[PDB]
Amino acid sequence: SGFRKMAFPSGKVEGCMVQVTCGTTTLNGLWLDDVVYCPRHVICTSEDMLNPNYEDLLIRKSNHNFLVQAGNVQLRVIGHSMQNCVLKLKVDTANPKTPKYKFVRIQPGQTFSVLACYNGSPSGVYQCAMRPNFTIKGSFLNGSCGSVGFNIDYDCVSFCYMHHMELPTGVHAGTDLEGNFYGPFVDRQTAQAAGTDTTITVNVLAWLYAAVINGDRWFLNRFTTTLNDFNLVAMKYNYEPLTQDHVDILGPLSAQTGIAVLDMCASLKELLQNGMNGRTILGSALLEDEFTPFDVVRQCSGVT
Amino acid sequence: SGFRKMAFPSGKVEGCMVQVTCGTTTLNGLWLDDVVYCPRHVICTSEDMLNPNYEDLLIRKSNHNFLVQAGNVQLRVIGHSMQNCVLKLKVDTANPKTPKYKFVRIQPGQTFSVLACYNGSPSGVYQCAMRPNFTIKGSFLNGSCGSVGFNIDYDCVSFCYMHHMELPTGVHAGTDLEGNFYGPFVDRQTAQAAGTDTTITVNVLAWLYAAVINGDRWFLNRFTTTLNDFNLVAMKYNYEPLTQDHVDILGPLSAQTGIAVLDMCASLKELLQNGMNGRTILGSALLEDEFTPFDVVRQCSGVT
Ligand SMILES: COc1ccc(N(Cc2cccc(Cl)c2)C(=O)Cn2nnc3ccccc32)cc1
Ligand SMILES: COc1ccc(N(Cc2cccc(Cl)c2)C(=O)Cn2nnc3ccccc32)cc1
Repeated sequence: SGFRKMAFPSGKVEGCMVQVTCGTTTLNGLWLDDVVYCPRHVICTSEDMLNPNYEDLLIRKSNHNFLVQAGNVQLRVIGHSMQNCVLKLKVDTANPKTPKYKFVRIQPGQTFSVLACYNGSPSGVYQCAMRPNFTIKGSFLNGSCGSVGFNIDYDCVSFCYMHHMELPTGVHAGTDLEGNFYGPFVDRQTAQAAGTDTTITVNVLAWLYAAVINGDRWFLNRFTTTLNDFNLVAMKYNYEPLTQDHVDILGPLSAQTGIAVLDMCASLKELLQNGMNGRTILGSALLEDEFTPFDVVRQCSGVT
Repeated sequence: SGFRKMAFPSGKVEGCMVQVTCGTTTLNGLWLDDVVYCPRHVICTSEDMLNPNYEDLLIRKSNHNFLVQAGNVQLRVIGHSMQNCVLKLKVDTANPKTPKYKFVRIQPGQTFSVLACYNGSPSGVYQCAMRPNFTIKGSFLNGSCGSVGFNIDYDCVSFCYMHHMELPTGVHAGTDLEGNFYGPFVDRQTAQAAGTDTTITVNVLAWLYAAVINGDRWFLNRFTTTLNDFNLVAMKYNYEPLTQDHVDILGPLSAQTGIAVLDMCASLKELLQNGMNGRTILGSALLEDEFTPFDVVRQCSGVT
């Protein structure tokens, strides 16, 4: 028993982190096979970030200008290309520690682990979610760019995120491993405001199911609701609308606990309207939305 | 910016996890050099746990009864010994992935990362604290025993915890790597109740300093207090007494922010007395105590 904000074991990704330096800018790169992926803003100075012309800046760079260091050994760059907002640096040596991997573009509400890195060296690992406004609430300092987000399915790492920037509001933005930003963000230091950070309803419900499984049941009530009635309350509280797809996804947790999805919705509706009254659920005084229904089943079943 | 409950990168510890089976009991072991460390209750059945005589149960076991599997390859056991509540299984092969390591016995209030494992395979990593009542609030299912807690200082892993059991109350108990339990717990399925789970005051103050560094400053007030006055409030709220040693430990955070330790204590005193009023600090609606002052400096400085 017990329910924690758990990250995936990071070893497979640690074996892929490298340092990439271009001129006076140093950030992290991801070395998979004979390619090193990193943010294209490695070619920029802090001044260039105000209005960068990446194509023009990149013309002035040659393979020997991209310094890639894996541990304490230098990798030889034999090609470079820009794909969307990432650079792919072809090196002459395949990473011997390349795990089985996929590049996946995640949907908002999905969770992943981030291995925060500086100078190609891992500092820590934490679990987070892609917000509905396409930002992430991470922990990134200057130099963390190129740190990646991933999920693991047994021995296959699905990379979903590469860190690019911090918005003036303190939230984070980045790309998938094809270099396409999540949401409307651009790699330019300009006025970019995030939209409404709504709560991921299906995740809150999954976490309420984890609470029941792990003993916290005080919030269960004698009520039920409908999807339309629940959604009227969800709209009022800036919660994402719950769909029949979400209800279906919560089926296995509903079956395990014997609590119908709409009954759990009615419990959530009362928590929104009445608050917690100074009580906690799974050690939290707010409704947690960074656990997907798949995370709840995975953690509650012990998938390795 | 941003502040997350970050765990240490787990790769160095992943390279040490093995499966240990004795009879019909399977749990995890830690393979360092030519020794595999695991809970001595690997020799027990569920029935034996009610009243085990470990010395007598161990007499009936020989080296060939301890099956140790590292990945998909079997390790040869050439010796076994019981040290306190752990078994040390000497194997004929040194772990080639043995990191630089130390065994450390931590004090209550100190934090560490846990690599939850099942069948010698890592499932996840999370950060937690040794509670003042010597329990941990982890996420452990049956089969997780022998999963370890650790801290990393650059390339040296300091192992501090090995998981042994779940108390009837849902909290966790275990030993250091010398096999001595933290607190008064014993490896017997009996009435063992945890004492008061007080809040780690020095950690809450460190986390308030992290909040100021990372932008959340609403809770800062125009007051100050003394250690004795603060402690009268801390006692009332089941917070650990703050000592001059704690004030000294918070010195660097006080210097960085320009907020005197006793002024931050007065802010904490008002938060205890008035509550949060529906507001949050670093995304939390309660005062977080699982970050030490060293964790705050480490995360806010980007130590790798
Ligand atoms: C090459 O020199 C720089 C210099 C600065 C950046 N910027 C600014 C920027 C850049 C494009 C967009 C926005 Cl909204 C903002 C970053 O956000 C990079 N970054 N990422 N996580 C951080 C955490 C703390 C501080 C800086 C952090 C990027 C490149
Ligand atoms: C060899 O067979 C068993 C069988 C059971 C246990 N017990 C019971 C016990 C044992 C000594 C003390 C207490 Cl208070 C309680 C455990 O607590 C082991 N364990 N650890 N984390 C768990 C999470 C969920 C379920 C079980 C979990 C140990 C050995």
